[PDB]
Amino acid sequence: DMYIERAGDITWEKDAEVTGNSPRLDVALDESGDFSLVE
Amino acid sequence: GETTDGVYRVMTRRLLGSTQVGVGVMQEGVFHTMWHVTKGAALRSGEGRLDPYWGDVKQDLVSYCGPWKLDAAWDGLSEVQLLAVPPGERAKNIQTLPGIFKTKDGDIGAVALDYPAGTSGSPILDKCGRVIGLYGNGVVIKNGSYVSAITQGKRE
Ligand SMILES: O=C(c1csc([C@H]2CCCNC2)n1)N1CC[C@H](c2cccnc2)C1
Repeated sequence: DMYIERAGDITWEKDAEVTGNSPRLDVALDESGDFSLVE
Repeated sequence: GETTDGVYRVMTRRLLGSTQVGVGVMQEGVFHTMWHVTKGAALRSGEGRLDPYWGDVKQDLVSYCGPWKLDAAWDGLSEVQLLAVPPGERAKNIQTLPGIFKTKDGDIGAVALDYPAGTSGSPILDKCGRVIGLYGNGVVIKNGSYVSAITQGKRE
């Protein structure tokens, strides 16, 4: 069996670590929920 | 049992000791997580039982105790926060500007943040702390980095 355990509140926190680029990718979504890259 | 609002870790004892398989969001008495984490299986909360209510493999989403409740969405302009709950590590807010997943059925926001498989289910939040989607279903791009969609369900 699987079980759940609390990890924290859902709150916006100012002065957080800002990282990660913003790409525009042409993708596809299959019947099985898998995301594919279209080229 | 424990139904207090917030972010939760999804664990198991089927393998070596305790192992984090994913993350979920409790909201309005409904546990929202990604399908690939639980595969539809029931959960235990303290001495309680979380039995599935709605789930969909194409969307990769599953809600326990009730219907999907999270209904906010990225405005296509603002920066957002992945409240990422990593395995073995404490919850951590990471701010970023999401990109786009151009599909034949519409655009979807996407966070370019690489985290271990057990982080799947972690919420993406807007400036008001409103849940705009879950992290954990995406793709691997040309340079090898991982780009996950902002997966959001439908409120009924
Ligand atoms: O998006 C992920 C994922 C999240 S973090 C993660 C790993 C991958 C290696 C580096 N980053 C950590 N993998 N899935 C794709 C395969 C899998 C699935 C299968 C069927 C349907 N939906 C999803 C989960």
